[PDB]
Amino acid sequence: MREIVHIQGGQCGNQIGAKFWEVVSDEHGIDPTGTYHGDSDLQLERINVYFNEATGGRYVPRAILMDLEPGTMDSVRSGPYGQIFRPDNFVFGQTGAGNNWAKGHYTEGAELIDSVLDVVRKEAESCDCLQGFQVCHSLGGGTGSGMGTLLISKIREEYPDRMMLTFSVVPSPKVSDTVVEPYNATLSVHQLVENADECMVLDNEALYDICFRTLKLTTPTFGDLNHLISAVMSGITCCLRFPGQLNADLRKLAVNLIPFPRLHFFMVGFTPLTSRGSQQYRALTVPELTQQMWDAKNMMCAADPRHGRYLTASALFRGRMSTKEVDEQMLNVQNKNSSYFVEWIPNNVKSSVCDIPPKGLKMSATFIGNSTAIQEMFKRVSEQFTAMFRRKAFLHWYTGEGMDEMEFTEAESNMNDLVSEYQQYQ
Amino acid sequence: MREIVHIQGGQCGNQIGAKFWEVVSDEHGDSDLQLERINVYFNVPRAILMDLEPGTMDSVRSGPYGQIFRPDNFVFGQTGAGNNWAKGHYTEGAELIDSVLDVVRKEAESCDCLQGFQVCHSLGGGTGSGMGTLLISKIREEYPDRMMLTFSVVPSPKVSDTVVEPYNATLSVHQLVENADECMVLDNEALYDICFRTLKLTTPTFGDLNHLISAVMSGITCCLRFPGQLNADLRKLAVNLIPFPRLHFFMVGFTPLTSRGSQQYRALTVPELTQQMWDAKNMMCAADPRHGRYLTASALFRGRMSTKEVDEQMLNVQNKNSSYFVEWIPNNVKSSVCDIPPKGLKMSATFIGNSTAIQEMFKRVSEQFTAMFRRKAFLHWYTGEGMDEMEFTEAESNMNDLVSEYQQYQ
Amino acid sequence: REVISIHIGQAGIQVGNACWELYCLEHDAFNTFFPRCIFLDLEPTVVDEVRTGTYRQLFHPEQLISGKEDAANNFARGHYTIGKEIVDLALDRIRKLADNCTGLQGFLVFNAVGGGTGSGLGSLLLERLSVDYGKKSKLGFTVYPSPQVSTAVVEPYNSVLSTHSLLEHTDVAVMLDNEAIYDICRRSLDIERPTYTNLNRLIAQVISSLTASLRFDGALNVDITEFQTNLVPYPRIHFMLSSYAPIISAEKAYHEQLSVAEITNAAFEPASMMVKCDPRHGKYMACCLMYRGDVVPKDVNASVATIKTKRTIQFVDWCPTGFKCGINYQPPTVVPGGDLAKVQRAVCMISNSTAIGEIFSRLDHKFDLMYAKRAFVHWYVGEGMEEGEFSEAREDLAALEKDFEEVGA
Amino acid sequence: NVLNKQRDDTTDASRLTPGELSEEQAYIQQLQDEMKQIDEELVEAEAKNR
Amino acid sequence: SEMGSTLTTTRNNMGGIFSAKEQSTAVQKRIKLLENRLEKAYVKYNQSIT
Ligand SMILES: Nc1nc2c(ncn2[C@@H]2O[C@H](COP(=O)(O)OP(=O)(O)OP(=O)(O)O)[C@@H](O)[C@H]2O)c(=O)[nH]1
Ligand SMILES: Nc1nc2c(ncn2[C@@H]2O[C@H](COP(=O)(O)OP(=O)(O)O)[C@@H](O)[C@H]2O)c(=O)[nH]1
Ligand SMILES: Nc1nc2c(ncn2[C@@H]2O[C@H](COP(=O)(O)OP(=O)(O)O)[C@@H](O)[C@H]2O)c(=O)[nH]1
Ligand SMILES: [Mg+2]
Repeated sequence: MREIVHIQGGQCGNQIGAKFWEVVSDEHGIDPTGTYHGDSDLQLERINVYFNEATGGRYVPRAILMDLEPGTMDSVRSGPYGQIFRPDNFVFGQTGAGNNWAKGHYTEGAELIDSVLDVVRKEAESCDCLQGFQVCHSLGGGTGSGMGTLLISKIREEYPDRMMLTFSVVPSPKVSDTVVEPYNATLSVHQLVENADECMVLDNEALYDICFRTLKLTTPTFGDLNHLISAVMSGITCCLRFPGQLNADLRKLAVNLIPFPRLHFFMVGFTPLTSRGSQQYRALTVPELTQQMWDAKNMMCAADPRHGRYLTASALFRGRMSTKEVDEQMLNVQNKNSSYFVEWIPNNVKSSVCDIPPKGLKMSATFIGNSTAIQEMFKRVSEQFTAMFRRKAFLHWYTGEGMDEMEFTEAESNMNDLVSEYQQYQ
Repeated sequence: MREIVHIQGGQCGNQIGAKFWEVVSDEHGDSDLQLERINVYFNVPRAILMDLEPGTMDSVRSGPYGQIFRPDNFVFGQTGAGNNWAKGHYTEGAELIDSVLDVVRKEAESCDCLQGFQVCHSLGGGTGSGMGTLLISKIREEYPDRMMLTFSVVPSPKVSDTVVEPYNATLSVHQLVENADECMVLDNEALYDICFRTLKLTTPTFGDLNHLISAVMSGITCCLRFPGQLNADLRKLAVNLIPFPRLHFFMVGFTPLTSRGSQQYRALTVPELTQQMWDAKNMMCAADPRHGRYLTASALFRGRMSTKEVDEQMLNVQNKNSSYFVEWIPNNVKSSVCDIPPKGLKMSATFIGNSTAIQEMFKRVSEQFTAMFRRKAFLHWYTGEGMDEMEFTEAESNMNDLVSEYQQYQ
Repeated sequence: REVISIHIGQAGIQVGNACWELYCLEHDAFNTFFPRCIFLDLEPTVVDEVRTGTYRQLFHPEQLISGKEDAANNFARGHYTIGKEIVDLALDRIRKLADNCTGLQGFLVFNAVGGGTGSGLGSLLLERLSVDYGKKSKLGFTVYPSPQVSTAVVEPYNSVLSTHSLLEHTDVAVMLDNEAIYDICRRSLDIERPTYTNLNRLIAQVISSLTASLRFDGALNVDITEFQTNLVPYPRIHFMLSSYAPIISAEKAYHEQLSVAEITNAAFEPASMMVKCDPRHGKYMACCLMYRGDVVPKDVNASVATIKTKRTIQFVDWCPTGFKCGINYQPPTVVPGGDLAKVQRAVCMISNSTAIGEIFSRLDHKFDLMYAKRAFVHWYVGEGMEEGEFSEAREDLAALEKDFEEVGA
Repeated sequence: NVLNKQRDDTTDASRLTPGELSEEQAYIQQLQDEMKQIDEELVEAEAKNR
Repeated sequence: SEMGSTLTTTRNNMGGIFSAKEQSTAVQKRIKLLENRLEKAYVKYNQSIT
């Protein structure tokens, strides 16, 4: 029916998506060789959203891997569920950006994104009625930020009346891998404010604290973080793949959650998330799900909403549940903590239910809250960017490649008006 | 009943035809449908090998499927041409073509109702191009009312084997524009590019290229050999693609073509065949069709397919690319369906497009021809054999007025 | 199909003594050689070394022709006085060698133009072969004297007087110097002290690589009639630079990664030409590339593309398709005691350009200086010549210089 | 001898220097013009559809 | 000495050995990109027409 193509950029995007296709294929019962082995008819009836039957029970994922280094692509086909992707979908450069956003947006982008667009165009016309596009990338890298950024801009010029998601991890001062993170973040977000339909703000700090306290893991490699992110992404699209009492497509959530067109950066959470010592001691009820859902520490972004107010919030529930519990729980969590919600919008929480849980659990949830606390992140990177730019450090790879001085001044100005308009609407 | 006799000239023609008789023999073999339509290519194959260097004939008997030709059909000289069109057309032809005409007449009258003759040769070599050219002329004045096919490879500046390629190509096309009913233009540049991009081979020897050309030749004559929901013989396609009697140089493409790594990851449907069929990167000629317009187009399909899908898909490809087709002809596309696929597939397709971008190659060769002929390089090896100066001027004139009528109709 | 080989002089039959050793060591494919040869010389010393050598029984006794006394570095003596009694016996044998044959591709002649026998009776043999057969090809692989390395004194007189007939008698003429080959053995083969034997061994490699197309079946075969068209754009311009790759030792060969792309390059640098001349001064008229062994047509095709797109070397404005390729399957053989290692694939390039126009101009001054004072002329005139043919051979090379300059423009 | 060696290298260096490709730059210029023509052609057609 | 100086300045003027091929191959690839882009723009216009 409605179809979503998948686009993974850079190293972070590629590895996030690899675990994503593994988890999804397990939900629909496709083995790593790409054949159907499920039992229920509910699994076979909605695999056209993410796959195409090739020949004789061969279901291939509708995904496009794109980056600038061969190591990532080889690491995809090596691991399991690596043999399911069509090899033509490996659009692929060779030289590399080197964490230089200009090289990802002006130097190397000019020779790859045309090739990327051919594969993307083929995957859009391969399906009938597009629901939207799904892009997983970072904001601190070069080949994920710049390459994915220019791709997003060109795509919105081609298919403008279609939805678009960008799952993006953002950098933070405590988890600081690259040195030019602020230059990449502020310019990348400057493009996201005018191109993306809605963006989902992620960051690595929150992922580390989820695996520290909630999951109580000892050695949380990147496989577990990608495992966490994949559960959230599968949750946002369960409504398209399984029937339920209250369905909510991507368009339904965006039109309902975004009160003003430029304010489309979200904070995400997921429930339930429990450690192996406490997976036995818990119950599975809607209120138990709700408090662990709205918890401050359980946000999958390191921006505490309790420093500000909620504008809108959304809940996507999965499993056999009673809709009265759904509605009364949203009403109670809004009445006790009444100051944390915006005032000139009553009933700031939209909720929906789907009748198919993730495999291995009786009942789960997914939270999408559009709060006003996100301006902290924009200031936290803006001051670092201004601190660097007022002495032109690290600028010659930017100005020597094609940027001028006015682009950084444009970035600050757009940065400053967005944090100012967040401040007004709060 | 309806009959096609085969002629193979030169080293290029002989090795292509050897692969061609491998795939046809394998095609005619369980099913009784295979036995009813073997008179078209068999009586031993209805073929005549023809060359001047015994290495090619020995190479034919050495390989498998080399012991099935009748040794009397190995009509064959001994001295050799040497990439000299004048030698291939005036000296060595004068004593071997009489012999080939004996054997060709015996192979033609052996059957009841000829459909046509089928010649496979080159346009750069001497004994392939020139002798096969003279052969075509002798055949045209004896049998005028029969069909004629010539699969001819044309040289490119990017695949430049010999030094006198333009001197041979220009003269060869000077005879093709009057003698052959229609021709399917091929080249090695597009073939090598196809095996790189679509087939993704690392070591594309001539066996692969000759296998690709063979698949096309098998595809064009499937309608005679097998029953279909919509039959189109050779004469039917000719009248549907040729608007004017001299505009009979075609470009060819074959589908489906996928690398062995992606053979099981892909789907096989009529929309999927049409996307690869109309792909400009899938023509087997180095003439980008988007540099001009299409006069007409034809698609021959094999396999159990729904005819409605065929007609609606062709209408779509004509509506979407509406600038690339000629205006005074609506519905530029001829289609046909046969129910028997080639061995190893379920559903295949063959594209023949008569476009006006082919004038690029003819103009592309003339500048090399004019470059050499301006200051008379390499000319004595042709002149001292019997040719005169007015032959090159005549050949150049026909090249120029040919690209003009494409330019005119474009 | 067979082709017979004639060898003249001290240099000719020593080259043949190595060439035939390679042919027997290499071998129905033999039919083109098995020998169909003739050695002939005026001094009996080198021919009768073969008569008692290891290949006593291999050669039929009559084949080895030998005169009574030498021409002694005297073109006139070896062309007018002593040639007149031996040349008739030689060519009246070669005829019955051709009557033994049925599909004669041609003859191939080996001679050095510096001497009297290689030069004098070389031209004399050529003149009666041209009037007797005319149409059949005669490939002449000659050895011209080097500019600075030299063994004789009167060799300018011989080289000019020999060339005047090498123009209009031979069909395809390959130059080979000694300094260039000495440089090859010094540079690539790292042999610091080479002798004539090593030179003759790698000369045989070139000959074998251009006849292997007749002997063995390849992907793209090429006969002797093919070189006749594809490399000589004018009836009097047939003088070919030669090259070979990879000329490499036994240890270096394993270390390096021989392939098709780099050997197509290596066959084009002036550090690997068989004639001491710099083709950077000239413009290539045509090139011919014989590939032996493990060759697919793609990489040879890709290699000629890179050469055309380079700008370190240029072509004439006339030829966009300035190449002739050729591929054969059997790899080159090795000789025990030889210095060339076994290779999967090798390339012998034969080109034509205007760099050759420099060697004739260089030759002119040395001949001109000696002739002006009439040095050594009394030897040749008393032999039977006059001042007429000295001056007229001089003006023939003057015409050839203007010819190359005109065609090169 | 060394002067001749140096002179050849200069002539080689002068040959290698990149030279403007007239037959190709004009193609690029002509391609952009047709591109811009089609953009304006496209906007009128979109107006017609509304 | 003067010829050596001219050699060094000409050597600096060529902008490197590999410079000519890169500029040549870049403009050729640019030709291909405009051709590809022109096709997609034509398709949109003709689709609009129908
Ligand atoms: N490559 C090569 N060149 C040789 C060899 N022997 C002699 N030459 C060349 O031959 C030239 C002189 O001619 P020779 O062959 O030695 O003697 P000739 O040609 O028989 O003439 P006569 O001395 O009169 O008998 C010299 O310039 C040498 O360069 C050889 O073994 N190999
Ligand atoms: N969740 C997750 N994040 C990653 C992984 N690898 C790298 N990152 C993040 O990516 C950022 C650096 O971006 P990088 O991988 O260089 O992006 P790219 O070069 O554009 O592909 C760091 O802040 C990391 O937190 C991974 O396997 N999982
Ligand atoms: N596709 C294909 N082309 C070939 C083959 N053999 C030769 N050619 C082409 O034929 C041309 C040379 O033809 P040539 O051998 O001179 O023909 P002939 O001398 O008249 O027999 C070259 O451009 C080759 O690309 C082959 O087996 N397959
Ligand atoms: Mg001697």
